[PDB]
Amino acid sequence: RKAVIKNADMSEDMQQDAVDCATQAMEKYNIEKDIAAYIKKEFDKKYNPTWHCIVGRNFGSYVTHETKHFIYFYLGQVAILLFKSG
Amino acid sequence: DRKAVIKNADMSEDMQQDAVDCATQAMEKYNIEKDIAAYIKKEFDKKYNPTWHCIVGRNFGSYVTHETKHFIYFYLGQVAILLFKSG
Amino acid sequence: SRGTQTE
Amino acid sequence: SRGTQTE
Repeated sequence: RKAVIKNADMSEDMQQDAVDCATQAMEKYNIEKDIAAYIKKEFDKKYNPTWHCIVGRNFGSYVTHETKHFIYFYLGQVAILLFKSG
Repeated sequence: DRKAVIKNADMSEDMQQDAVDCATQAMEKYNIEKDIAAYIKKEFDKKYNPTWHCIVGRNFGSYVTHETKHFIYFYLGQVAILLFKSG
Repeated sequence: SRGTQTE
Repeated sequence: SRGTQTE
């Protein structure tokens, strides 16, 4: 649903790919873990390991990311955190 | 309500206990999930070397890659805590 | 690699 | 290092 990017340290093209990938994930799956897994696996394949993904309606995070590899965004009321470390 | 329930772990028993104790202190001090997470992450970086990552919440799924023996996922009361090392 | 899901 | 919080 409606994509709203909240934080990003990431190239414009990679941001758009994150959104596109999450949108495809949400089309395919209902379960948050499975949405997260799709996005993580696609990002590892396209942009090299190691990515981590959190998908949910209620959470806080504190993480450390590699430069230019962090995004936090909503699709509707579901928040998606996607970042590289490792 | 801060009763601890370990859901999944790849971690030594003593480090699991430390994670629970750390989260318990965090929740005594901080009201907001992000700040709870930050306390726990920072304490684990200090004690067990970087780089840790922490998620605290009531509704989320994850898919992550961790270093061997440095993953825990647990509840304190009704709040889920994911804590892991990568990097 | 592994995943979690809240109840 | 940085944090996020759902609203």
